[PDB]
Amino acid sequence: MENFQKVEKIGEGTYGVVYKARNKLTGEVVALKKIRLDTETEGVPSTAIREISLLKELNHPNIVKLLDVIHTENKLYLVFEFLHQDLKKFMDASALTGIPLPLIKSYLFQLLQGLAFCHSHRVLHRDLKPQNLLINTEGAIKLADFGLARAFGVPVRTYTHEVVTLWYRAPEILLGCKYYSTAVDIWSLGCIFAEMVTRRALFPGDSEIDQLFRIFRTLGTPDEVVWPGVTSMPDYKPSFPKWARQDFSKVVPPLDEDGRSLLSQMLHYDPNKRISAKAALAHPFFQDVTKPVPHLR
Amino acid sequence: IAPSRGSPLPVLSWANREEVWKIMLNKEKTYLRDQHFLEQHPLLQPKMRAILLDWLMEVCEVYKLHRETFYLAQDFFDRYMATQENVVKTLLQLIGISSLFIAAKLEEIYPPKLHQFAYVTDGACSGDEILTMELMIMKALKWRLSPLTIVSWLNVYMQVAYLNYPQQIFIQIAELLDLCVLDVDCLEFPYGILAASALYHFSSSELMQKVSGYQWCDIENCVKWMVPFAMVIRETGSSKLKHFRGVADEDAHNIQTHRDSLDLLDKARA
Ligand SMILES: C[C@@H](OCC1CCCCC1)[C@H](NC(=O)[C@@H]1CN(C(=O)c2cncs2)CC12CN(C(=O)[C@H]1CC1(C)C)C2)C(=O)N1CCOCC1
Repeated sequence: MENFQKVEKIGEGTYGVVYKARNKLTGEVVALKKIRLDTETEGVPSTAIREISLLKELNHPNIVKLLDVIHTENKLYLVFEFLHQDLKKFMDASALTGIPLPLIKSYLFQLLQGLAFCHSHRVLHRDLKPQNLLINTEGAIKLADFGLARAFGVPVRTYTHEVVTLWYRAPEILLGCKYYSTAVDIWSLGCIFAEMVTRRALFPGDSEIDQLFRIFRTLGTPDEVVWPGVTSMPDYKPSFPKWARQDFSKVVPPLDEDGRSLLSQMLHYDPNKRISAKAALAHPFFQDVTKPVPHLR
Repeated sequence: IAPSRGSPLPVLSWANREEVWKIMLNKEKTYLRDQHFLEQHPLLQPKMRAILLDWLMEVCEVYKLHRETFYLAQDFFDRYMATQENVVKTLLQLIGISSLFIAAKLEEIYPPKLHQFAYVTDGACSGDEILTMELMIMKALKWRLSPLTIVSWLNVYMQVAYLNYPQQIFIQIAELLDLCVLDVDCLEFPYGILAASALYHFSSSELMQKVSGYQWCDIENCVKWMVPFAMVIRETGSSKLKHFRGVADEDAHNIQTHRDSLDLLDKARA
């Protein structure tokens, strides 16, 4: 770690501080995560081990790269590639002018490519929020912060005492589903797609029930017809107020019919019918950015 | 590296079956095995590994750890030793327990605490030593801690069958794999082949090929090697699916169990 010069503190988590650092001889910039092993009762934190291993397996242009892992004395350094801004700061900086629709489309397409790759590796991210999406100055966006990611070779269960996002939490989780699915990541991306378009969080709840009602007021109170089984879920109440699904022309005015089509499929109540990441890439909203390949068989 | 292997995965809504299968196949190309690694440690003998692995299995049951945690520890141990030289018997317990510690931290939601890992060593390993060894193992493995274990392959195969009492069949095949893994010669065979051969011994070539994609020719040699082991298991009757307090019935098949398999291993090798 002697060839790195710390330049600025850019973050802090339960397990360490994150610094922007420069390689003195090459001039390259990296993001350093410093874990002080002296204060760790259980050795390398389980979340750090899992993230290091996952990132070594997940190499993709839309997934933040882990460049190295350096064990100095008493300290474990995670060396990540550096990106100048997260999507939250970019959207806030663009609240007045708005983000050009072609950049919105390109960002969402890239997010879906990185997500499809994660899902192909049988890994749920579970924490896709604008703060965990990083952008560079070349028009690229990548998925980051895999601390909450879990592999689903076997069902991933929901735990009452786990801290996960609320504004980007899927309704099946809020209604007490026993397991997570790839759909929760698609839901998060749908909220983010709408936030990029309107520059306001789509569902900014302040409690679990507030978050749920906010979703209901926008997409309508679900019933057995739109989501088979809702009435049987643990936290479902027949007492839930009946709200009508709002028209997407008012929810996301700047979006065209193709964009509104994709968002509705990414926000489908039924986790079983919510669009997959690979399917979203095939949606007509992205016909100008991609063209299929000839299929064999 | 099996040109005759087909893809048994059903159509998946969440991803492209071809890419999912390809990633699974590529794991066997990143995570190597060396059935002769003990030749790098002349003072070690194969029985020592069997004893160590059987003990870790019993540790896993006591704390009700998952089968995947045990197989992650077995793969970590075998891969780590392949990178080392001249290790002696008195260090195996620490290497093994630290391998389980890493595994439990990766796989369990609420892993046992470090002091519990030291506790089961009964004064032989301290917590500071486990902390030291875990870092040694992880760095020597270049932090590649995500293999497709033998038992994870069983879950893939049994999931292909279900999506086309499954829990009791799983633990019975798992019991046979638990016995085979104690013999270092099982590493001659890809983890996927071992799982398919154990499943074949409790089923048919037709089901094996349908759920694993392997043709008979790819598993025949493993099948022949596994013969003595399948036979000592069949002769005693297979175990029964057990219940675990605090573990949902739907996940009970994934909890590691332990029986006196060292006497079975002797009969099989005889
Ligand atoms: C099918 C069941 O296994 C039946 C058991 C197996 C063992 C013996 C008895 C019967 C079930 N598992 C899944 O569905 C896993 C978990 N998945 C998720 O979580 C998802 C999240 N997002 C989207 S799918 C998808 C899944 C990973 N996968 C594949 O890769 C596909 C390509 C394969 C065929 C191999 C399928 C399971 O384990 N259950 C035990 C507890 O409750 C009952 C069910």
